[PDB]
Amino acid sequence: GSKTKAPSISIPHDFRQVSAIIDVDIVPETHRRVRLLKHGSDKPLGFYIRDGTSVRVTASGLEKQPGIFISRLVPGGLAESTGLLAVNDEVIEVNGIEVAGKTLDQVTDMMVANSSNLIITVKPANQR
Repeated sequence: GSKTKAPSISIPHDFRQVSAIIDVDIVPETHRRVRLLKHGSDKPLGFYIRDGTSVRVTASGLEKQPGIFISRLVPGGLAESTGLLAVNDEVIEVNGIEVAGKTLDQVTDMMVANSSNLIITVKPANQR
C-alpha cells in the first residue's frame, strides 16, 4: 500500500565538457570495449594482456587468484587512447568469451581465432 518513493530526484551534474582524464576523485569503471579490427592486417593495435595474481580478501583470508590484466600498453593503442585505462586494469571478456578461469595462452589464442571480430572488455583497477 501507499505510493511512497522519490520518483523525481534531480541532482544535475554539470559537465558538458569533453571528458579528458582528469583524475582526482574516483575513477569510474568504464567498461571499455577495446576492439581490434583485423581486416587483411593483423597487428597488435597496442593493447596487451597479462596473467597475474590478483589478491582478494576471501573468507579464507588474503588469497590470490589468477587474473588476466593488461601486460603492456603501447602509445597509440586504443587502450592508451582512452586514457582512463592503465596496464594495471583487469580483462573480463574476449569478443564474447569470458577470460575468467582461463589460461593466458587460451585467451591469446581465442582473440586470434576471433581477431577480425575482437573486442576486449577491460575494467579499471584504479579504484578508490
